[PDB]
Amino acid sequence: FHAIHVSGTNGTKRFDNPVLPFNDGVYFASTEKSNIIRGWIFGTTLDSKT
Amino acid sequence: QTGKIADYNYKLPDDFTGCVIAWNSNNLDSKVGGNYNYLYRLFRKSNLKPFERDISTEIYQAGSTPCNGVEGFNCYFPLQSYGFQPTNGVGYQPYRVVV
Amino acid sequence: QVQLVESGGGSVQPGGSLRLSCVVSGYTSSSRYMGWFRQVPGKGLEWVSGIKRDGTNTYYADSVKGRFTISQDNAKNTVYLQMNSLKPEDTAMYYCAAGSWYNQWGYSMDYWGKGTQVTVSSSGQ
Amino acid sequence: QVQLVESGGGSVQPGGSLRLSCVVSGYTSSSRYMGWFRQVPGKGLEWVSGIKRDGTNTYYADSVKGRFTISQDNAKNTVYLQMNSLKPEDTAMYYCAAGSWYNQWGYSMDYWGKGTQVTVSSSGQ
Amino acid sequence: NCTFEYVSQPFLMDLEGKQGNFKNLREFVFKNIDGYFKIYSKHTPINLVRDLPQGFSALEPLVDLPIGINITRFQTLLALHRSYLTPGDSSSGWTAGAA
Repeated sequence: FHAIHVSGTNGTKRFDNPVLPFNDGVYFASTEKSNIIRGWIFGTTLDSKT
Repeated sequence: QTGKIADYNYKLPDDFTGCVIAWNSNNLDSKVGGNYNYLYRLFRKSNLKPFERDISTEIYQAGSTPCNGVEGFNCYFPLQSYGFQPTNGVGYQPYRVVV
Repeated sequence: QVQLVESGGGSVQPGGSLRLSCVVSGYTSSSRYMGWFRQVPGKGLEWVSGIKRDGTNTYYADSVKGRFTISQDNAKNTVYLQMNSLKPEDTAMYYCAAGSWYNQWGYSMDYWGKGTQVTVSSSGQ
Repeated sequence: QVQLVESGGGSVQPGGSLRLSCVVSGYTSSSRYMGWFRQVPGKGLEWVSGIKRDGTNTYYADSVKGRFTISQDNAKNTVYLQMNSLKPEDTAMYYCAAGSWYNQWGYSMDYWGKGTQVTVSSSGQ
Repeated sequence: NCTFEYVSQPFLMDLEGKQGNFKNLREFVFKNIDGYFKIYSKHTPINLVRDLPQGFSALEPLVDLPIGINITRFQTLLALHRSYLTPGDSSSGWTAGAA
């Protein structure tokens, strides 16, 4: 998944904050010269009922 | 173990390592007019996993009547309140448990 | 020991509205369930609606979805049944019963009341 | 699956005697532990006594020494509490509980009985 | 209505150098077992585009939180520039970096 704004003026606005399955566990890697990645949220039905 | 508490409220893993302590609290948890302030889960679609908490209050469909919403038949509020009358038999009195 | 007293019956043109209320007196509460029933002359009782005190396990008969609307007033120990758009079929002799719907065990309509009547007609009662 | 049956309580003058019997039914046993607990109104449960299926490292509270005696009969699956020198505070609700007292692990009080009352008074119950 | 709050010294900010394409590869392993939320992680300084090199890294445990929830779905949080004062295309919206 990318978080790359910069483009060639044809199509900008490329990022990714999708809601993904957890299954049995997760491996999460991050590459960044900045602090864009800040954390995570976990749940089942992320509204107010759980 | 198996039962309402061991299935829908609080479950210990088969490989548990620790101590269960329990003592009667009829003198601090039951009132003449009835202490209805303690609740337990009575219906649930599946058993809990060990050390898994559930504080949901969604309506449980007990029968075959699709009942999205408060209205509906055989659709119950999942929680139920203990009727800790001080006149209850010790078997039904409150019991404080620390694990 | 316990008494149920109804009120609010009468007649109304088809497509009208009405309000049947009734009060209980003599039940120690806990898990009151108060339920409205109808009797069509020549047939047994048919569940109209029901409700528990603050348990809100409300019931509405299938054919009457929307026509009725049940409500409570626990301080006054009363239950209200609003009705809107009375079709001609709704004419019947109405009652409300008191019981206890424990979730783990089941419902029993211990006591029944006197009753009121609902007449859907073009010329009144 | 199990039942505990209590009997033998009542009222007696101070300095009298009694005997409370609790019958057990429904255990595979192995490590039965039958005990009596005392409920003083306005308080909680207190230990009175306890005994195993032949283990006999009995328990008696600090203020209860001497007066009370514990006996068992595995053939009848019963346990008895002999009551002597009833000093007034011994007026309370006695309950027999059953569980397992393991040396290595500890104890649990799995089941409780119906219970019976004892009145140390000058005029009876 | 919530049950567990926790704070600690941070671990996210360990950046190296200034002007590499992608410099610091931070790996985390999340594992929810028996009401226990285990978080492992380790950081490696590596400079490359289109990362995940072919090396070997042993991930060390950071924390094990006793949460006791179900967890079947998750999402990542990104700090996003708000484009209503920035020099670039600042009318109402937002801008992001390159991570």
